Amino acid sequence: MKSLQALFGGTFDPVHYGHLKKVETLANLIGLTRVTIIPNNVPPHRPQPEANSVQRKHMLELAIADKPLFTLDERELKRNAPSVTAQTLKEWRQEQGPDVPLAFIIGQDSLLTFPTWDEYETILDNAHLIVQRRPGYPLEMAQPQYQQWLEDHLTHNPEDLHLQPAGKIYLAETPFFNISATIIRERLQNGESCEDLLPEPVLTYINQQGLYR
Amino acid sequence: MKSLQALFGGTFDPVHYGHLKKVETLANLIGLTRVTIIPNNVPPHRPQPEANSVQRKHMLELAIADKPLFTLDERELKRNAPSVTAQTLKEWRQEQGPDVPLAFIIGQDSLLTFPTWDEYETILDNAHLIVQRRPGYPLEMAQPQYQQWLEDHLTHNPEDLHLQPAGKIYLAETPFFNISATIIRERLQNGESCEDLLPEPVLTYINQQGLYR
Amino acid sequence: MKSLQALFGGTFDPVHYGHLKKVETLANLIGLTRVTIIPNNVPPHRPQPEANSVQRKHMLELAIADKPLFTLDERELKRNAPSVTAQTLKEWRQEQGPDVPLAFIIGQDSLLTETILDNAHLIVQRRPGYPLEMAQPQYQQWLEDHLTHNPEDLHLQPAGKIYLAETPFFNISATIIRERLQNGESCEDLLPEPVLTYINQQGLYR
Repeated sequence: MKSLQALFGGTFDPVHYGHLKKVETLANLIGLTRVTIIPNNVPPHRPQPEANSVQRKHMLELAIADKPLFTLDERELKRNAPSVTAQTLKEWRQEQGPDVPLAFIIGQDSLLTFPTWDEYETILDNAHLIVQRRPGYPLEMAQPQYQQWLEDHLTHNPEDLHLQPAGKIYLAETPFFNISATIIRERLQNGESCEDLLPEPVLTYINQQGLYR
Repeated sequence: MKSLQALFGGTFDPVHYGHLKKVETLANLIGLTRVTIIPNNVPPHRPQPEANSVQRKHMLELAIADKPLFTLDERELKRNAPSVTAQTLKEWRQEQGPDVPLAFIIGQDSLLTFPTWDEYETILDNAHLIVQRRPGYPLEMAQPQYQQWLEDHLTHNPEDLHLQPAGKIYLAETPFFNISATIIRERLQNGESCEDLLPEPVLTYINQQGLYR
Repeated sequence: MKSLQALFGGTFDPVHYGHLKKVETLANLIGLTRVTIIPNNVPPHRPQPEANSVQRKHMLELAIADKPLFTLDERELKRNAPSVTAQTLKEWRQEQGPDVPLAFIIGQDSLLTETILDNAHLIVQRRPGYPLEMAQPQYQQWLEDHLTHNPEDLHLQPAGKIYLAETPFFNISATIIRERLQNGESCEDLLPEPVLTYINQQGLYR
């Protein structure tokens, strides 16, 4: 087949060392050669991002430019409709064919709340999902009937991600970084340092555009 | 809150790749952005170090100059008294404020003998302690009554070190290095190579000052 | 004692990021300062390598040339006989002294298929997601007899232990590569650029 390509969505307001280091650390224990970052647009019934749709692309571009691992996909920024996760993967499966392995990166706490999403049953039909294990927290699913769904498709063999097109779930041990897009905004609104949390190109973009102030 | 600041003490005679690489591997999996190296002065009842207070400070300064992670604290070298751990941590909690998170880095073999250390109860009051896990050994505490003390304050979530001022104990996965300050002093008195165990600035300083010969 | 010196053997046709990335990850977890790459010549009873003895040396030499962790040993390439693993270990023990720790790196399923522990430890590259199961229930007892969880045992003793090391997963093998070259798709994520360039010069795996 072809090489496994992982997808990684998020709001990215702003992208930060958490997003990048956690995934590139994943790529070294899973053999990820490609990682496509899909920045979403937040549905209107949720707080909308501070940095607009353009700036978030600029901040991502600058942050990814010297990392060949990552490659940026702006479907959801140019999409009129609001972003639905299982819908982007239907497109990816549609465009990339049925035999290329696809993987979607989500966090542990988004696996906990996972049968919530629109069309949860269709995600594992069109891609694997890799789960960023939140250390220290238990493995507990919300409703003990799709706790069975989890160990049915759970696997500890990373070959399954490369040798099959979809259907499995891998749990990956990632480092901890005490940084989020909420942590960042607060230290800037108060004016404490941020060069340890943010790529220098992006922190400079933030200060130029006057973001989070 | 403010950045978690973690303190790391020792004699450092000389500092070597054991100290640095073990802690900078810690920093990547715990989110440590700053680590303050506190070299101690050995109480008179123990063999005193070969290299004097100045050379040990120079050797550290040379080793740490290009690593922003580590900052050096010479309280104990300029102190008249003999170095007591729970006394330095009491200074740090006082000077730094009661709301900043503090951690103290120690090895596993030093936590087994921990209620041996003076004021073992004052440490968890003012700081967290991060324990360097000696691989291949069990977690057995000396007197199975404060084995309950270990499991009372143990935590497997590195958040607690960041989001709480003090009180927890985190066990960290470290690499093994077959290098120690005793090993080095012998390999120098015997005259076999050391550029794999020691930063080249520090090994050059030692060869210039003629230490361990 | 002296430094622990690990030996790492293989065909290396071609050498690739898997061989190297996997071991340099090991070295950091075990404290390996030196790793001697011992490419083998295959005994005639299994399929022969594509690149001859020279090209497989050059490719290795280009991979290892700016990695101080690895040094290269061409015993088995210059050897008249075919290579016998415990014969290389016996020579090393002889030249090196009885006091210097030695370890031999092998993959898990190559351990699935044996007298190493006179002269050296064996560090086994754990295929992730597969169990520790030995075939014949007498050297499943040999495994846990000499199993060790303390990397000290590899650095403080000259042999006798077996260390099972967690390694990363890389979707690359020499077999994967040969086809992706004969099929004509990229390999720069699987193969060092000096080595991949060497392969296109010599027209290897095409």
